[PDB]
Amino acid sequence: GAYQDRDKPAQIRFSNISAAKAVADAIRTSLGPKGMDKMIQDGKGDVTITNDGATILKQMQVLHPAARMLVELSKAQDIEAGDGTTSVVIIAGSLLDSCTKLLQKGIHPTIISESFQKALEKGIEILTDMSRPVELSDRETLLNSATTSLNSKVVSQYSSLLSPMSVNAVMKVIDPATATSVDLRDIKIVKKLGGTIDDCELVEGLVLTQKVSNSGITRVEKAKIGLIQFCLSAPKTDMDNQIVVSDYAQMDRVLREERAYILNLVKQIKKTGCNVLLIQKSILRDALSDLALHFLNKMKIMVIKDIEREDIEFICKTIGTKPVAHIDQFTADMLGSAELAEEVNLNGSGKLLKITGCASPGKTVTIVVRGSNKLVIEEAERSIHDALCVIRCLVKKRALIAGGGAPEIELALRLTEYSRTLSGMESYCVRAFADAMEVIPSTLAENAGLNPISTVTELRNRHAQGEKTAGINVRKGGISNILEELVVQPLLVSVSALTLATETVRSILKIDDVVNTR
Amino acid sequence: RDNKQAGVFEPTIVKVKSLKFATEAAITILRIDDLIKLHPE
Repeated sequence: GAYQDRDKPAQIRFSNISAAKAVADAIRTSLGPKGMDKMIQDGKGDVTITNDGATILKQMQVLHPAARMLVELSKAQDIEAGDGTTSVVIIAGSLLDSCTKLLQKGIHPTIISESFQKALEKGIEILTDMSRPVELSDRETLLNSATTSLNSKVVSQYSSLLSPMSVNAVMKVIDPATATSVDLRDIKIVKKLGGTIDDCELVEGLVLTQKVSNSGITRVEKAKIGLIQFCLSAPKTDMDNQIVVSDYAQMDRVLREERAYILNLVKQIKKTGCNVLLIQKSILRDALSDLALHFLNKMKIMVIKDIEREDIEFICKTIGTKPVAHIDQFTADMLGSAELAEEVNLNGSGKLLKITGCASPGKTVTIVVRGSNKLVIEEAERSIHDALCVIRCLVKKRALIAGGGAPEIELALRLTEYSRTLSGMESYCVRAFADAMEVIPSTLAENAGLNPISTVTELRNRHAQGEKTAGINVRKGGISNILEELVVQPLLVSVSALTLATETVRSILKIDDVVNTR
Repeated sequence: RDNKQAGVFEPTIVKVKSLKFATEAAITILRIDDLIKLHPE
């Protein structure tokens, strides 16, 4: 038979596998209802806590290339799902573990991938079979989906309060009809240090982190809002300009007239009847004048400078009020109106602007985060953000699956026989391929501290007639109907996870060498 | 004694927010299971 001369590739392969397995096993601890968040201190000196693996990995300063792709892999999963970033990598590494298994089993890697290509085709087929179609309007199942995602991170503390906040927010921003893929950036997150995670808030309106510029105007009722872009200061041209002084009456005439210019400026604004002012950054040139504020405050008008050009669409998306860049255009026709708006006072003096109630309901919405630990607030929103993501993922496909590993054991079981069906060495690959999925339930019982092998096999043994509804329970610490435990995840989640892993490891196999570069 | 009789009194919210705030932190710190350090660049 043919003789293999070189082993540099094979060993190089093994190196990657050992790395990957080490990586996944390191992450293995954090997953599921018994997931355990981790912490990193930056070399720059920053400190982070995290339960989501992706953020762990984006924190990971990995030296070895392979997992860097795995790190990259999750980001797509994060850019896809949000959790299972947890789950997906442990799937990825587990594949390579068995992929290692086949390596000293001498099978050429190429056939493995196609076998895996076949292996995935069965699974994606199977997963379609087992999923549960669900229309979007059923709030509770969304809620059921929600906490299922949520009881994976610390935010489980106020999960019961947090989950409704999430879903309601989605309902308010979505169209429950087109079943499209509505963006999340239309949802605003507010990291406000202090408070209680319980005191994290939803705002059906607008909130700006910035602070007022008026000393005296604090709360406004029936506010008529105005957002203005053109600066309110000494008129300065884009091109070079200068007033020349050579005569007597130039002084006051200049002096008086700037205020007059400013005066009419404000005069028109008041003439419009607006009462709350929004001012963007004009860092290229002059901003709002101090003098105008004197007038506007004399005109008793709410005012805010320094509005980010990036937020402006969101805000007019939020407030439904087109901005103004020229006086003539500034007209009450465009003047937005709000039922009430003002600056709240928290943090003792961490004061924040609130705008509740809008005659034009924008689809967008903002979200308030309160809580003691600064890091915990950031991790909370991560959990909140992914909570949104999975819902949007669920918005993508109106089909539902129980969480808690039951799909996986079904799959491997289903793979177990189909592997038996298929002849050739491919069967072993699929035999191994299914054995890869075996890890996740084992991980659960690990993080459940329960006898994994006894449980998961019994989980298989039950599941031989204990189909996807049933599985290992966390709360009771046994194996039960997970559907009856209301622990359910959208189909695509594992789909994306399963799919994404499959392509990558195929790419993993094709590797033969790494060459150090300049 | 009776600090009620002694007048030794404290504002409620002091303990109130306290027990909350400690709860959160204890919630935070307990969940950790692993630290990873980075030497500076």
